[PDB]
Amino acid sequence: AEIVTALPVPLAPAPFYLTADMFGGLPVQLAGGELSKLVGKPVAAPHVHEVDELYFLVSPEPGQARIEVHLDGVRHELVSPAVMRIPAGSEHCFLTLEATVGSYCFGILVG
Amino acid sequence: DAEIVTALPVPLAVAGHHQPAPFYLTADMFGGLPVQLAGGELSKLVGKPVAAPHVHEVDELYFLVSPEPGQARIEVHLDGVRHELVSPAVMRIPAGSEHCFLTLEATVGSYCFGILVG
Ligand SMILES: O=Cc1c[nH]c2ccccc12
Ligand SMILES: [Fe+3]
Ligand SMILES: [Fe+3]
Repeated sequence: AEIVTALPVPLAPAPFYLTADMFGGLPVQLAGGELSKLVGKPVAAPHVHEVDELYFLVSPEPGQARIEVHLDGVRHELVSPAVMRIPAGSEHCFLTLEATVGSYCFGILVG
Repeated sequence: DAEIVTALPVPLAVAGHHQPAPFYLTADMFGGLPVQLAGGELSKLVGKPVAAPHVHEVDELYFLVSPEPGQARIEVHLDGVRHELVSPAVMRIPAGSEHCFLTLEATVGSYCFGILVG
């Protein structure tokens, strides 16, 4: 049985739960984390990937988490649940506006 | 102005499952994805299986996560053998294996996601 438990893995420094090398190779990588601890961050740093990224925002009940996604100088405000595609090349980040305990935003890099 | 999906989850039927499963990524989104991702919050699933044992022709990952390590536990049946997963954990289920899971323990904000890998 193939079980990975040494998780998340820091990668440059974001917490990964799926990496492209696991289990013989994956077509996605998946990072992210619990949002309630991030409601407090006042700033986020724009960045760009060479593959598409999907943001996946979820909370125990719909509507309990809220982020702003800054994409190429446009501010978007999303409420859980929500998925948003960030095209490769695009400058982006998000800030957490609101979150109950056990709200998550995951970033999924699509190979 | 990129693509946002908020009509979620998407209920799809999956073999052996009592009710439609809640999908957040499906294969046709955004021009086509190499994965599908379903699942959700476990705190009201404790003791209650979502499915009879089932088999897919694709690999499935279970991804189990909770606000703190150790707050969620599931039991995966994989071809008659029982495995306990403790958050955080990723388990690969090879295509053709008969399987399902039972939630053993979960706080509010514990999740299990099933990831079907093309
Ligand atoms: O992967 C299947 C799954 C995980 N959580 C739920 C919740 C409800 C139906 C199906 C499922
Ligand atoms: Fe990103
Ligand atoms: Fe399955």
